[PDB]
Amino acid sequence: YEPPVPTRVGKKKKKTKGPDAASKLPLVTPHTQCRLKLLKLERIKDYLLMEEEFIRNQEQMKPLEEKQEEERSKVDDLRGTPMSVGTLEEIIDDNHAIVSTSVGSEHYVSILSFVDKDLLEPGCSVLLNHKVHAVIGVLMDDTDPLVTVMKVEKAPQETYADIGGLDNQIQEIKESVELPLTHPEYYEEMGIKPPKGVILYGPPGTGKTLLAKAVANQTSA
Amino acid sequence: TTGIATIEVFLPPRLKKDRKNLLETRLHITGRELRSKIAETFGLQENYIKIVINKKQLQLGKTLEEQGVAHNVKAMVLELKQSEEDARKNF
Amino acid sequence: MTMSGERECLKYRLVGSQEELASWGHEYVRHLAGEVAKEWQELDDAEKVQREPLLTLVKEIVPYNMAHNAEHEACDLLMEIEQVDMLEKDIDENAYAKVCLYLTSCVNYVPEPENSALLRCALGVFRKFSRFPEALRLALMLNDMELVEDIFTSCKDVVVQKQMAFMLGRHGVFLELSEDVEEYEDLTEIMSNVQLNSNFLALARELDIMEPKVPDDIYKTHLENSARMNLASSFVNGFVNAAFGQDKLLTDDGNKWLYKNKDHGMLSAAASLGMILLWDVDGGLTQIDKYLYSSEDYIKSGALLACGIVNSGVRNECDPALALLSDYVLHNSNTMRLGSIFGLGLAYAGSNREDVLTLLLPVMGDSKSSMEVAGVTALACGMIAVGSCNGDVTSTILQTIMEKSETELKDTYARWLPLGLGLNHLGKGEAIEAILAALEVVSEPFRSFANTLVDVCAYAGSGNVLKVQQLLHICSEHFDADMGAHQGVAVLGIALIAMGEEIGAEMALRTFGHLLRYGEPTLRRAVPLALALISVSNPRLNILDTLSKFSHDADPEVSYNSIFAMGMVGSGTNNARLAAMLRQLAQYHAKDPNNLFMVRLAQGLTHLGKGTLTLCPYHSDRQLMSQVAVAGLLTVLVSFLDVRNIILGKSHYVLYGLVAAMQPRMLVTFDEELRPLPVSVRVGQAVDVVGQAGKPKTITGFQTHTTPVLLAHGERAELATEEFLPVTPILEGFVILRKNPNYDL
Amino acid sequence: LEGRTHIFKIHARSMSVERDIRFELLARLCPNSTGAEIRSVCTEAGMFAIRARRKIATEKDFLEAVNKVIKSYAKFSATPRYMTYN
Amino acid sequence: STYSRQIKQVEDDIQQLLKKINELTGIKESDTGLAPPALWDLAADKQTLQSEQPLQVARCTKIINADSEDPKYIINVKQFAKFVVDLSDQVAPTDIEEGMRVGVDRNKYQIHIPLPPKIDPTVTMMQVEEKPDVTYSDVGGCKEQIEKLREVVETPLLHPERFVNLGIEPPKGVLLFGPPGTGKTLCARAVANRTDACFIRVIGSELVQKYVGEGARMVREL
Ligand SMILES: Nc1ncnc2c1ncn2[C@@H]1O[C@H](COP(=O)(O)OP(=O)(O)OP(=O)(O)O)[C@@H](O)[C@H]1O
Ligand SMILES: Nc1ncnc2c1ncn2[C@@H]1O[C@H](COP(=O)(O)OP(=O)(O)OP(=O)(O)O)[C@@H](O)[C@H]1O
Ligand SMILES: [Mg+2]
Ligand SMILES: [Mg+2]
Repeated sequence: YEPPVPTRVGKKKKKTKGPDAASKLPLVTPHTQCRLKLLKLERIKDYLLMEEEFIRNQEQMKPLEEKQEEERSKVDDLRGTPMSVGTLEEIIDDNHAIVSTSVGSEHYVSILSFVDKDLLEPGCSVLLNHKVHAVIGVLMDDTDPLVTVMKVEKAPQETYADIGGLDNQIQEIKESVELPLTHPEYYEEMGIKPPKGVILYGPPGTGKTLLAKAVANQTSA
Repeated sequence: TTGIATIEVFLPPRLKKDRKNLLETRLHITGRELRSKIAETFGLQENYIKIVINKKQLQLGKTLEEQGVAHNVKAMVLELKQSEEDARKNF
Repeated sequence: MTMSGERECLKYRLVGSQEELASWGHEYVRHLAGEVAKEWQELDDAEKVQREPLLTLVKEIVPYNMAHNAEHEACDLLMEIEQVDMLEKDIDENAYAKVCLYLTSCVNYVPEPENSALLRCALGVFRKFSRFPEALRLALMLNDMELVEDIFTSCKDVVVQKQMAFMLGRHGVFLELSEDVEEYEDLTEIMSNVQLNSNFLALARELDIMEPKVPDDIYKTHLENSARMNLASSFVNGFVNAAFGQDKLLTDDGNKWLYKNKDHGMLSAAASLGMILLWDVDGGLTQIDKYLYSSEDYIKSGALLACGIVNSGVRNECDPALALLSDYVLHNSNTMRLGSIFGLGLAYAGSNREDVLTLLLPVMGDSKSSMEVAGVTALACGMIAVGSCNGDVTSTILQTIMEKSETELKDTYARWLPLGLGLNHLGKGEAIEAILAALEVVSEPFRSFANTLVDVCAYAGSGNVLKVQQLLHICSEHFDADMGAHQGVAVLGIALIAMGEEIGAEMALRTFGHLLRYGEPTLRRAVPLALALISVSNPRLNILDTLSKFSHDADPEVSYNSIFAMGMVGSGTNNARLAAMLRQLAQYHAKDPNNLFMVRLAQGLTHLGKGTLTLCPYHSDRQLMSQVAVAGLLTVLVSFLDVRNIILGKSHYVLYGLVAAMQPRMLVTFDEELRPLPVSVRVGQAVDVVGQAGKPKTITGFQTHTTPVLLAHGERAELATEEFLPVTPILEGFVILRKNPNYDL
Repeated sequence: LEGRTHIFKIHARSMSVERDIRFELLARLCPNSTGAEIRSVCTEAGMFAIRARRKIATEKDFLEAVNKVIKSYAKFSATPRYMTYN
Repeated sequence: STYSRQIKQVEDDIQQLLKKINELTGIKESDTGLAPPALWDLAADKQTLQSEQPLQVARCTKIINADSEDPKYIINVKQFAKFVVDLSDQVAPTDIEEGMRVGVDRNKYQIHIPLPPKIDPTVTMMQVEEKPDVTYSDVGGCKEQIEKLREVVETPLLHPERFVNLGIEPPKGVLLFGPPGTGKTLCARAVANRTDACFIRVIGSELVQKYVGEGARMVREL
């Protein structure tokens, strides 16, 4: 016997998260409403017509078993119900992994084709079949209670206009947390990454937290 | 003119000479004499050179006119490693 | 202006006051200008007596638009009415760059005959404004040899002419100058790329990567937890050390290594020796001569093919390669020919030279010429006369095809005959119906294969959405192999046509996904090659992740083809991430000799030229297409439709067709005397700057380097300082820098 | 001094600096300074120019950067205490 | 602006097309971790769900009568139970050793496949999988330091042949020390970018753990 050799490089999930997926339409330039933008948009439209006609033809003569609604309906049959939530312990192979149920028992199961293999990392929550415990999905972890606490959901009502006398202090903080995001071109043309960190120090009540409240008010991050 | 042809030859970059160099010789001579004199005219060893004439390898036995040479023809010197008999005798 | 305004808004302005148009407002004329084009289409031939005031407005609308930087709107007015002829008279010094850049971006989406018309009109602006180097680029895109002559000789600045000769040499277009032209000698040397070897070696010494690399350093088996193996490492050794002249395995005493291979393994191994000596015609031929006298048949013809590699990409004033290969095209032994025609093709690919073709032509019709050499003959003569529509090569390719019997047309070496025909009409477009007429006589299913190959090659690099409409119609009907042989080229066709510009290209990836999903095995066996063609030497993550998923495919051919495409996509990019995948793929496919051979092949291509060589057919900011490169690209990829029998079989020498596409990713700044001149440059991802006025940055996420640097796919180059004025706006290949008089004022 | 000059060139490689930036002088103005400070000096030097709406950083900006980083921020410097530990 | 009306017509038709394309193509949703339908080999999955049976992870404890032809294996099935089982017919007797993890069935618990040793997922993530964007050319003033660092941690792996021939045992450890900002981690990041072997990054604060014996345990599994 020989150990199985994975074809995927590494054991971590793909770094990219929350992309446009199949809707990653190209950045047609320029945004101005002119002919070549119309010409560029037409080419995108044309290939879609080609794509639409081709896909329809294949599914038209595809077997009744092999249909978009049938295969998805089948997928539930392979998954079954209920879908046990486990924990990924190790990725032995491309289609094989060790998972542990909530009872602490580990099983060497097979990862089915329809599972998103790029979302699989050890410690992640996986969906397992109730009977055969095979990996049949990855549960998107809900926002942790610790995540909610740090995140400021609503921007504070304190703005820079509500800060008096800290003209230089306001200016310095903008170039490190506001200007790089609003106007990144200034830094790129200069060839310098923005100032990495910033610390606000002074006597109590001088406006250190207030400037951060102003920063949080006018930030897209 | 007068039985002498303008033969422009090419030299390899290892011998840092003027690559646009001119060799003048008769046409009644054969490739054996031609190969020897090119080595002398640009300071080369005759044993390790191949010559390209009229888009075809310089056959040593046959004389120049019956080879197919002409006026204002182009030539090249090909540096050789191991002699033609030595390479055959090598293995 | 407020309501629809059909034949009204223009009418009152036309009949009413005929004062200066801008006096009524910029928004009014913008509405007025649009309606000018609207009724122009409505107006018929009999309504020529209605356009008298119509021409007057455009003679004033255009100056108004360029006055307030609304220039892209102006070009739009003449485009719709098909009167872009009068734009050049009113072009000013402050806005010449914006109109040409806008119009040139439009030629990739407008169809014929407005392709050339917009190209010539953009060419006229450059010629009038004395911007010759960019005018030559437009002429090359038009493939107008007469214009290339006229553009070249019109310039009296020899410094510009010297830099111009580089672009012709980079494209592989040769120009026969007259001795009366000043500086005739250096001009022919520059375009012939005779100094390319020394210039390429100059960077290697500068970039301290001259040291040879053994395939073991690429395999890295010490980190891993046969005849085919030896043949694989022969390609890896050649690919990694390509065009370098030095190697620790063949430049040394290679007889032990050369004889380690067996059968046709020694054919490619001997030929791999010339790939280290690529572009080194003088010193490279000095090393092959030892193996030229070998008694074993494979070594000599393998060396005979190594002749064609050593002159590939270089034009010698008198050719050495023809001398070494003329007397072996009709040799009794088939192998000796096999190294002759294929070598002869690579040495003069993109030449259209009659002497070689006449010497190469009767080989195809030879009775003793097997189908293997007959297809090789088609590949070669197609490569010499690529994109030339030479009727002489065309006549025989048909003549050989229909003379052959129906049974031997089943052989996959007959697939190279339409490719030679297709290459001969590469990119011409509407010049194949007469040829397509002759192809109906040929029997099926080869006629289905033959017409698809030439039709695809006719529209290569055109982006014609109409042409790719029929190819998917071929892809729509799936056959329950023998009948669907032509299906593979149809998938490969989408890549060959959409490759012209970015927008058309990445639509193809979406379609390529469905073909890999809904397609039949033979249909999906060609999708990886289309990925390799669409993005050669451009290692994007979307394709590489796509190719990775089907690397371990159930269908063996898709498995081999995907692995080769992965290395082909990152050919010469030295991608650290991609090499890790191949190393992981080597472990997974270690027990599969067929799969592992592609894995080793991809590692060599990934480290082609030690990261200093590219196979991309597009240079000059990815706008100008090299006919030679696609010919080698098409030769390998079409041959990969039968990877089991051609690549994995006895004809793996066809991988040497990639030599015709091997060029350096170069940015070398030369002085006016052509000596190296290292200066600070900025290298970063290219940015589209159509539209937005003012001065937009053409590079993002850039870094500052000295000039002798390698530019992979998609990165532009701008001079960091203003001390030197480049001759060409395109900072690619060899560029001549002129000292700026304004600098140090 | 040779090392600090080298670090200055590494971090000021992609800067749009003037022609005559005396990096040897800048290395001499920060005798005992870490490479991180030199990076901040380069970053702050471009910050004085970006503040002034200038696309090219002059030598004066680097001079002001050294004063702001090496001198003004010397109160928070970790070097004086950590050379005793090393 | 004369094409503003025509832009939105083709933009809306395009947006309708992607929505239409996604209808037949599928790939809608992903919250249950579903791969795009182009990768669905449902024919193989149905066979996989039947032909390939699930295997419980167990640890071999003791081999009884290994010399004879009836070797009995005592296994520890995690939290389930302990069983005395025999090997399957498709696994060699020499491939299972005491103390190693094995895969056992749910019917007779016979060992079916040897398994990799259990490793903490936190320790697994401590290995570097994306190399940093720092090279040795980005470190200035550390010439002599860099050669000493490379010749211990980079050269022996790259060119091991020059050490075995002379009977050389290269040093297997380097300590980088200096004041903050001097380039200790920067040089280490350069090492990871250039190295081709496996690189594991450990932060000393990551080895501090709540329970007694964890930090030693994580070092052991590291
Ligand atoms: N310069 C200022 N201009 C306007 N309001 C100010 C200013 N400084 C302080 N304030 C007011 O003081 C309030 C409380 O001070 P703040 O929370 O900002 O203190 P701090 O400087 O962060 O100090 P610490 O956290 O040490 O107590 C703020 O909500 C703000 O309204
Ligand atoms: N020799 C150097 N050459 C170039 N840049 C340097 C050098 N030393 C430090 N830097 C810069 O300073 C930064 C300081 O981070 P670095 O990881 O090098 O610090 P360190 O020595 O590990 O410090 P600490 O002791 O706080 O962990 C680096 O990211 C780098 O940009
Ligand atoms: Mg506070
Ligand atoms: Mg550190």
